[PDB]
Amino acid sequence: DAPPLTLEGIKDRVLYVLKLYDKIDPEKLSVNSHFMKDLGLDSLDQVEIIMAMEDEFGFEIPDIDAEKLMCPQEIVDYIADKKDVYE
Amino acid sequence: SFPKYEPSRLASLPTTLDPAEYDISSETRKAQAERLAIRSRLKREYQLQYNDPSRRGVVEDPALIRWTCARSANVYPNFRPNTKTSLLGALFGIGPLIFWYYVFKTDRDRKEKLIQEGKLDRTFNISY
Amino acid sequence: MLKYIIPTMMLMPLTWLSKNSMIWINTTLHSLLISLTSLLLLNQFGDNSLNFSLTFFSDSLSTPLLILTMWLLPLMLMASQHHLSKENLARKKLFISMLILLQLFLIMTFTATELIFFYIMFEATLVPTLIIITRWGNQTERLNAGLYFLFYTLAGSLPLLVALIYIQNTMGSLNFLILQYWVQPMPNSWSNTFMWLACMMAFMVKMPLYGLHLWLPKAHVEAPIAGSMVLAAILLKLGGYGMMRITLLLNPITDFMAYPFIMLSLWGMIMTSSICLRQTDLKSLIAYSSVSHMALVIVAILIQTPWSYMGATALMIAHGLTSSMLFCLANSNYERVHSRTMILARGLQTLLPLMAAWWLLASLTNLALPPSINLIGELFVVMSTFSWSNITIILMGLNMVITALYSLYMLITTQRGKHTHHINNILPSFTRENALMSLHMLPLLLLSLNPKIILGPLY
Amino acid sequence: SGYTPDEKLRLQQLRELRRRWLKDQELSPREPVLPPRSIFAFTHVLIPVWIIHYYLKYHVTTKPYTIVEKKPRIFPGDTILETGEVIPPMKEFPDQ
Amino acid sequence: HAFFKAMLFMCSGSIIHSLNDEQDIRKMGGLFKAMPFTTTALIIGSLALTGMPFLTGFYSKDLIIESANTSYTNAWALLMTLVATSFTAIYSTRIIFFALLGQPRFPTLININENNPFLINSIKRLLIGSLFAGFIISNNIPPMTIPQMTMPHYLKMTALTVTIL
Amino acid sequence: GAHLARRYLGDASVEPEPLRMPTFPPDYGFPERKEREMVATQQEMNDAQLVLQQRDYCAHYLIRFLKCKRDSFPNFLACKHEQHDWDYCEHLDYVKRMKEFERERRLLQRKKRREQREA
Amino acid sequence: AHIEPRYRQFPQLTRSQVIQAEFFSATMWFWILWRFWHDSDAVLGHFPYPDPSQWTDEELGIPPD
Amino acid sequence: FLPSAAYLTHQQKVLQLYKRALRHLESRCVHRDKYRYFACLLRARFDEHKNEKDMVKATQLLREAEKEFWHGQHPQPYIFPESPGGTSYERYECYKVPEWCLDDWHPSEKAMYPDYFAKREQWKKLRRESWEREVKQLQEETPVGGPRTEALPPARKQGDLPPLWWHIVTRPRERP
Amino acid sequence: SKMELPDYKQWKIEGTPLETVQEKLAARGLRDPWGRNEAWRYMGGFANNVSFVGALLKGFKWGFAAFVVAVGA
Repeated sequence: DAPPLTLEGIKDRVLYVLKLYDKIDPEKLSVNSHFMKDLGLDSLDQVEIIMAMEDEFGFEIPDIDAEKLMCPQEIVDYIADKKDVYE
Repeated sequence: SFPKYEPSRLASLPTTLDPAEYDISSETRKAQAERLAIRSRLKREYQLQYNDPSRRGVVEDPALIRWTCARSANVYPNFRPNTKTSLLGALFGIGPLIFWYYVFKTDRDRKEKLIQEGKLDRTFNISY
Repeated sequence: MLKYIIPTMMLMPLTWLSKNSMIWINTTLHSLLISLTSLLLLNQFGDNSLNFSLTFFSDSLSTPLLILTMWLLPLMLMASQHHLSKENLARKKLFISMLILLQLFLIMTFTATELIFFYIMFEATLVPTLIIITRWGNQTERLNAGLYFLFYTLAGSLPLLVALIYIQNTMGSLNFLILQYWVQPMPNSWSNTFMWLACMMAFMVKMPLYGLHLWLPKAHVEAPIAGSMVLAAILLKLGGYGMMRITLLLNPITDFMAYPFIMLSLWGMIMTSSICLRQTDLKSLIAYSSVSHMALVIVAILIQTPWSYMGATALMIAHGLTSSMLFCLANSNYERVHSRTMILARGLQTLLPLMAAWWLLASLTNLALPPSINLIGELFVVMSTFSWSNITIILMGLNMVITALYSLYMLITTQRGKHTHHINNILPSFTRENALMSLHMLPLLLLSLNPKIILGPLY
Repeated sequence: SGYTPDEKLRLQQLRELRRRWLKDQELSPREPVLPPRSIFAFTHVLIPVWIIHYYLKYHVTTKPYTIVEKKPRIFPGDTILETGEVIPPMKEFPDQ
Repeated sequence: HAFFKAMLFMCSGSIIHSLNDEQDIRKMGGLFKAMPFTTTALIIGSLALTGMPFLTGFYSKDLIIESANTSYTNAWALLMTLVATSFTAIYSTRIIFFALLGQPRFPTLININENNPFLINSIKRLLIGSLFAGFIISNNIPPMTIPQMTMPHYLKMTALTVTIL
Repeated sequence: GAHLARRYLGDASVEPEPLRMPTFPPDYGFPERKEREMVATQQEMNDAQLVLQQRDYCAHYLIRFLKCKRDSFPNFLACKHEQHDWDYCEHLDYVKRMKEFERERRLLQRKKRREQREA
Repeated sequence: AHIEPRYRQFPQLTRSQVIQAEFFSATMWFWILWRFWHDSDAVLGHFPYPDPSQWTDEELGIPPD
Repeated sequence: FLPSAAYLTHQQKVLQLYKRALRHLESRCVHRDKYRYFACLLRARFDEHKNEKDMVKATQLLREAEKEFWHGQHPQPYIFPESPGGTSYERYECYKVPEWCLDDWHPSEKAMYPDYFAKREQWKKLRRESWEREVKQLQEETPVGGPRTEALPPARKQGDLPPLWWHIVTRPRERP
Repeated sequence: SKMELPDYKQWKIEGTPLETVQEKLAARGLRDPWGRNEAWRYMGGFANNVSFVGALLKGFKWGFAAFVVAVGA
């Protein structure tokens, strides 16, 4: 009952599960990138991204918080806030 | 495609189908903004009187003390004896009491007559 | 027994000619020596009751209550500091001497020869407690609480005196054996009804019964800890003892006239168990709990079975210990937070962790813990009332269920689930608190081993 | 929707503070606690066995109306160990 | 019943602690060949439900229903026990299928770890006590009643018939 | 079986009913039909404390079964032949009770329908 | 050393746990076979359940009519 | 009923209904691939009428969507074992002492843990030093007498911390 | 700290349930799935797990030999 986590490892895992998705290119997928502006997905696909990573990490984020992610850096930051990733 | 979800004293109406959140008035949005302003000011002064390291003790909620003194001390004033209060007082103070009274006299008279004859289970009835 | 009376007189000027930081040691040490002296008492054997003096005597029903009183005194004097410890030494000596004088009148009350002497010591039991709770009630309506207190008890207890002078002037002297050994069945006139109703009505006020109950909870929520524990335990179980003594007379008419008192007793037991399930202001919950348990006592007294009397006196002693404990629990949380509310102060599963077991055991004894004295007393009460009536068990079991429910809710309201994260001042558990706890609950379970003392005169 | 950038900046300051706090919670004094200072079965089920066998002869039988037993069943084709006499068995069985 | 659901609940709690305390049947589907010890434990428990002929769970339940059938029966409760026998068969089958048999669905970075001496000792010893002790205990009792032993057709076969259907 | 369907749907007349079973008096069609062997020693039946509702027929098989079960106890799988004998004797008694039911059924049906067709 | 976790892959299994598991399942089946073959025959009731007892007229006694 | 605004931006209400319908269909549908089929069919049904430029037609479809959702909902949604009402819901809450405490320990145990207590003292220095002027002046200067929000500004002035940091940063690890 | 995270462009989905549902959804006229996220939930040491009756068939794929040996004993 002690899963280890690290910031770079969970960053690479979130980047990996973003790269698994179809309509964004695996070539140009930044750590620091917008969602609505440059990646070419709407609000609906963005919340589908949210739903899939909720289903993988086992804890939801609310719609009162789902307005305001917009970039994977804050995603890694918020999930690190939930997990409190230090030794 | 449904019986439209009747509300009741247990049937809590969920916030999806209100349906008063459809024809929203602009003054109702203004009321929501005033509600946000009230909660904003109250949580602001909570975080003022809450995060002080110089402060030591409790938060001193005025509203909870207000509710408690309303619930305990503010009962007997105000009051007037109305029709509903007097009727409900006679219904909850006298009714079930006289109900148990008559059934206890009835069962006691049954027991009294059945032991007055002598055809009881007193073959051994030690612990009275 | 005057060998037990006169050192209590000698302890009265002890606080006066004790110096500073020496009142505590002298009072506590010498009152615990009085506790050994109190445990020496039980020489009583078998058939009759023992006589101590030209004046008075000890019954087998007086002795456990005298033990309870002289055992509750040092616990209480140990209890009632630190909320008056910032005030003056002369006023502290006044308070200690007032408690010792109160104890002395209580011992005269329990060990009475005659019911006139019992009446003198009855209102002497009343009066200094009101001075105590009025001078240190520490809440704004202590005035109205004491006013209600003395008016209800002196108004209910007034015709008792005239009825006792009537029993004097028509039957000779009032000493319990010659008051006994001579009685006659007094027929269904009205004078028997009024005299019976006067004496029983005075003690109905003293229990209290349901229709005159609001006497009690204001005098608990607006009293300090010493007057509250003495008030509940000693005063209400003293009224029960007084009814147990006086009820030897007027047995042929009490069958005709004793039905509606049973009625108000049972139905008010139900409604009082109902009222102390929802309320906040935790201090009131013990008071309405005491109303419930003494209504159960009153049902057990007006049914006239030896089973009933033994169960009633066991319930008396057990609930006295229980209510004094739970008063001390409420004062512990009040020393932690100056709130007196219930829904505010929460948490304390982590904080003060072994106090949780004491709160557990308190809700267990009000929950009728199944080897406790409380359950044994209520069990004999339920057995005797079902022998008296084959139909009464609905109200008894509903009292049992709701009693369990409000005792458990009283447990899990303030000390279950989550810290409120704004208290952020409280200190860990003191030595004195759990010391008072060990003084409460060890003799209760050690009586739960061998309860041969705590049953009635027909043991 | 999204953050206002003032919330982004405030978010960054408290993420720095949270990471430094949990860095401090990671303890390593390298000596964190520091103080000033068949035989099982033999004792545990031979001492109370001795005590209960001591109590369950003498006191429990000097109390006369005490521990008592529904007898083991005697059978009609056997012999008695205490007194000793044969019981008559059952008679002819047939037509099985 | 005591041996039965002691072993069953303890196997279930083993799996729930193995799978991040998620406790649910949604996202649980196919977990056979993920270590077969607990899966074997669960399926031997659920086969011992309603007494596959004839095991430790056979004797009690089946002699009870046949002894209820061959008596002054109140004509509705026997029908209740029959339909409930079919129902406990179908939800034992459904808990098997939605526990171990569908497709594997669970979060990644698994702590699925039953490399544990304590738990294999406990589950091992309870399956030993769950396969011999039913017959052993049911054999060495004094007969305190009359066994029936005389049943018609489809009155002794009826339990097996209903559980199979 | 069809006995219950006929008894609850057709007539309950020709089908006899439990707890009121002996309807005709005896020796109507017996002649000289009673043995009731029962040499199972009533006093020794008291002396061997059987369970109640077992102090009955076929008790001696149970006596021998408990006898061998006692006198060779840790032989765990010993007594089975006498066990089957006791089961077979209760099978005999159960068949005899079914014979009682069907004998009353045949008597009641045949004689009652004959006399109530031509009487 | 003991096990270490993995990422999205089928977990590995030691030969010991799988051989105990298949051993316990097969010994369950072994006990139910030797219990099912050698001695019982507990499916059938060890007795021929009779017909309507004899179908014999006036054996058990009916009167001539 | 929200922290920031008073209204809740109708697009977001549509998005809330999207997430709740998708979650209830997760609860409705096992095997995950027929689920993927049904989710893509629902997503296509939403995309049938995405670019309606009206608003009364949009909220009429919203009302009918709420009716069809409340009819076709599910009793027990698959809520996660950290979600409110779920399996855990602070399951390991047992060791959540807020760290205003631990200063009321005995100094023997405080001699046992010297490093953490000295560093707690320097955090206490950091708390007290920035508390009065910057925090109180930013709370009393930049807001209007009606505060009108729940968010607090960063201390972008020169140096030290944005206000109210103590209880927000010093809350426990959420898994002891 | 390495985990080494077995990467993308490895699945290339090809699997039977997702293939059938992509073809059905394409003939329906959508052609817009999530992606290959179920591939590690579908194949590997996965992909022909046994059915219901095979779990009870697991009981006697080894016990018959020992049973016939015990009968011969």
